[PDB]
Amino acid sequence: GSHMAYAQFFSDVREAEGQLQKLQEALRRKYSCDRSATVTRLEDLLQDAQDEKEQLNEYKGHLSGLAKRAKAVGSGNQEAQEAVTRLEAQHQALVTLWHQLHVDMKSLLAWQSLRRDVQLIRSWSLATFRTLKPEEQRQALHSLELHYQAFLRDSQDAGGFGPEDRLMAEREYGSCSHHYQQLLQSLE
Repeated sequence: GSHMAYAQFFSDVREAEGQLQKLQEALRRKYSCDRSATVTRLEDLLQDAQDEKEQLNEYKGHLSGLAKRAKAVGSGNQEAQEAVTRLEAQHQALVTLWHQLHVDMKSLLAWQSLRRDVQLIRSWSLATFRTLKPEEQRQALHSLELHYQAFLRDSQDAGGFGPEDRLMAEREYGSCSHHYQQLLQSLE
């Protein structure tokens, strides 16, 4: 009887369907962040979130195994593949969610770090500026240029961040680059 094998195939699917639903709750729980998230936390959570993408990448190779089984059930294989299809769609949805939370965190990281760079340079005094070595000056600038570009990049798809927020970044960025230039012109 191919009925028991057929029914088992659906028990296995119903299992995979529920594991992915449980994984959806895990991500939203851990990786739902706001603008108060510290830098080191966002950096850790981002690292922590890779263990769950390792998971999502595994499912891909399992559903490919289920698709192989779906065809081989014989009696009622049409409705079976229809179930694997419904899984690959559930999986894709979950991959989509991951990337959204990943980018949402990557943007907050880039954002909070951009403020730090601004803080540093706008606090600089002409007196203070003579003290720093040229390598140290350029690198402080290298950070600003880097995280501004990162915020411009990672904030496109992210939530909470729109075109308005990227302007304020350009203003804060332009405000630094001008302050920095004043200090150089001041040296000599």
